[PDB]
This record gives sequence, C-alpha cells and structure tokens, in this order.
Amino acid sequence: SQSIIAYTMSLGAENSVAYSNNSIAIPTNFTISVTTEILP
Amino acid sequence: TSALLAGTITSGWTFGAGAALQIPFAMQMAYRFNGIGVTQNVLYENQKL
Amino acid sequence: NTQEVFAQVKQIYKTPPIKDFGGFNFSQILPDPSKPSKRSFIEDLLFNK
Amino acid sequence: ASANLAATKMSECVLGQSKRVDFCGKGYHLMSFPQSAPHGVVFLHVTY
Amino acid sequence: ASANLAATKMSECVLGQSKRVDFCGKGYHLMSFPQSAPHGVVFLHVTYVPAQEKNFTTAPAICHDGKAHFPREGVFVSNGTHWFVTQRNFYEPQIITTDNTFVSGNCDVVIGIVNNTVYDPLQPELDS
Repeated sequence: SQSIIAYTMSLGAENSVAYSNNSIAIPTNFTISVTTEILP
Repeated sequence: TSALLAGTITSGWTFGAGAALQIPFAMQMAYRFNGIGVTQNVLYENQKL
Repeated sequence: NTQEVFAQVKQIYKTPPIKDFGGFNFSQILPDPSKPSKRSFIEDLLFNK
Repeated sequence: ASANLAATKMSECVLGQSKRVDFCGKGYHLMSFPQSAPHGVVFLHVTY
Repeated sequence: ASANLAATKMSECVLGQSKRVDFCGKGYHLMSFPQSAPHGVVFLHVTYVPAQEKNFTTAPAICHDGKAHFPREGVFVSNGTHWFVTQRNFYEPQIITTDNTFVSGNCDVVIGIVNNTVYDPLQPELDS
C-alpha cells in the first residue's frame, strides 16, 4: 500500500522557549559527545 | 535567519552547542562585556545608553 | 553552500509576543507577520536593491 | 570559499563570541545578527 | 583548501584547545584525536554538552545595605525562597558572600535588582 509522494520540505520543529526578565536555565548534568569529521 | 535571531536574542551562545537556554538579553551583554575585558558594572549602570 | 550557512540549526526557534529585551528594538530585523513573505524590513530592502 | 567563510562567521560571530580581530567587524565583537539577501547573506555586527 | 583546513584543525583542535565554535566539533571543545585514512584524515572531536536543565529565577545584582553586589564569576539564581551563586554551565549553588561578589555603586541605578543578604566571613570570628 506504498507509493512515492511529494511535499513541501520542513525545516525542523518549532521551539518557542520561555521568556522573562527573571528567568534562567542552568544545566545540572552533562553528556560527552565524540563525533567524527572526515577531510580529504 | 529568523530562527538564529531568536536563539541569539534569547540564549546567546548556548543554542549553538546544544539545547536552547533561557537567558535575559541584558544578562547576555554582561557576559559579552566580560568577554572583552569589561566588567558588568558599566552595562547595568549605562543600560539605557 | 546554503545549508552549510543557513541550516546551522536543528530546530526552529521563535520570539515571544512580549518583546521585553531591556530597551533594545529588534523590529527592523525581526520578520513582519503581516506580509506574505515573512522577511524583515532590512531584508526587504536588500531584495529590492 | 565565500560560502565556507560565511558558514564560519555564523558559527563564530553569530552563534558565539569571537576574540578574532576584524573577523566579526571592526572593534571588540559583542554579537552579530544575520540577514538574508539574493544569492548571499548579510551580517549586522555589534562592536564596542 | 581541504588540506590547509585539516592542517589548521590539527593545530587548533588537536595540539591545543579551541574556543572557536563548530570548528572542532559541535559543542564546547575539550580535545580531539586524529586518525589516518586513504587520501585523507579523520578527526574524533570530544566535546562537552550540557544535557539536563532546570528553570530558575535570576537577578543581575543584590542590594544588601544600599550597596549593589555583582558576582565575580557566575550568576544569581533562586529556588523561590533563597538566593545562591553558581557557575553558568553547571548548577553548583553556594552562599552569597563578599568573596564571591563585587561591589560597585548603589541600588538606585540598576534595573531588576533585588534586596537580599550578603554574608561576611569576618563577623563570626569577632563574636568568638
């Protein structure tokens, strides 16, 4: 029941973050990431 | 272009590293002033100028 | 060349309705939601020049 | 090369604060705001 | 141009720590390890990424007895009842003192300032 489709591209999900004159977000933990980068 | 403004205006230099981060704009400039050898005093003392 | 420049982010951010930034007016760079194309005043000038 | 340069400015100037001289405008760089343009891009730097 | 870039990354990323964003990996760069390959090179970029957040109430200064106290290195936060100082990229709350802060001016010029107490380590020794 499959088929090829066409659509308008999406640029990711919306994120309307919080806001205030008296608000701050601080991290509590951390995560080590080890990505990769190739260069000829 | 509009998404990158809303992150810089809000989070400053954080959303480029990971999740966004709620920071007030007047506090961002206080840290950017410290990034050039200037204390937080002159900003809040001259926040209107 | 555009993705490497403009698509530096992974999720779209947006501004709030209450634009309290300590006296800074970003109206001339933020998009006008009334226009059909959601580009700012300065962006519209560059596309006409 | 111009595109790779602009991609480097959006990371350094916009997404962060650069201590490189005259890379994100003349003066001590605070922050930068980008703007789109036909077949190009425009940066609005902020300097002390 | 790709080779001159890789030579630039081997110097800035591997041989040193780079404050350049998205040049030596996504996030805050710590160190990088190179690996060879046919007609090229591979970089393993180690990065620091904050993961778990927590909303807090903040303020740019504190009014103690008319003097405005700014933080030397950190930010003022609040759990709703008490105020602390903490490093920006990690929640390490600690008591506000005259050693963690800097005084400049008065409380009638800064916007968003709040009234609270500042601790002096010299006081309890006087009572000893």
